[PDB]
Amino acid sequence: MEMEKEFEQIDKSGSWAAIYQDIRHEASDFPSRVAKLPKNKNRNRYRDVSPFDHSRIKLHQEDNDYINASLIKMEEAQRSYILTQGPLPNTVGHFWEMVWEQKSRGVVMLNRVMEKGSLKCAQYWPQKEEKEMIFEDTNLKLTLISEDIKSYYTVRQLELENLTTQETREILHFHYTTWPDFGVPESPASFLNFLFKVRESGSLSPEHGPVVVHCSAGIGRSGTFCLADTCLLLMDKRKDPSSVDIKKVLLEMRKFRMGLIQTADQLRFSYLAVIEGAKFIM
Repeated sequence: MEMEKEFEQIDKSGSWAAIYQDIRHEASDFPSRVAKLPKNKNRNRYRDVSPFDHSRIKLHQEDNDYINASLIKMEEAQRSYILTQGPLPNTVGHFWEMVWEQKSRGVVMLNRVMEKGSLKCAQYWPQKEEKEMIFEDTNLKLTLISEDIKSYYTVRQLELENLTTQETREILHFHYTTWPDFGVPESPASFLNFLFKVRESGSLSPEHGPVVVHCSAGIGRSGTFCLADTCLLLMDKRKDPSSVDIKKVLLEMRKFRMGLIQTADQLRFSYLAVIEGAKFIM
């Protein structure tokens, strides 16, 4: 079926929970053996969210190459993304090592450091120009260059320096600050505006390494972001935009990381975002 009318048909019939459970039933299951080794227990935020072995990002280190991060490679859309958990106190150095080694330009953050009274990820970037961060385990330096605070999101320019080689690079930090503590946004308008700002920067483009995107577990809000981007790109590329089947795209993405889209509300919101975004394109 088309998307907008399949949408109303699920609303009127109130079957979002049944649709979403079908997806969960059909989703791929692959091994995640490296993630479950005992030496990696303090590298995982949640015991039920692990990267598949076939698609995990490997650190270029011979001691322990493990990080909780996955490469989602979308062949027809010609887009790649790295989805990862919010960094932990003992993995902030691994996180920036990954950014460096994969040649990423941008980092997309869809959570706040504290939500619901608890810490959802480490304070992994510097908050003042004159107070830079050094990560001694991976030999990197990180400096805040500038910050632009808007009503729904903040953009930061950062400098990352490989202290071994003295090479430097500019990284863009796109921080969506207004997702609600419970549920999903009422309108997709500010989320879509945010996505367009990430696109306009060049961070999603083939001349760079894949964008790194995260929330707390790296599957829910993060899944919404890449599912919406990929679906809109396919609607531009294809002769028949109504042929784009969001459930099929989501199942393709779940071949690369488990659990993408965590609730039926997030699924409905993803439909809404793609339906509204397609118009604005023309």
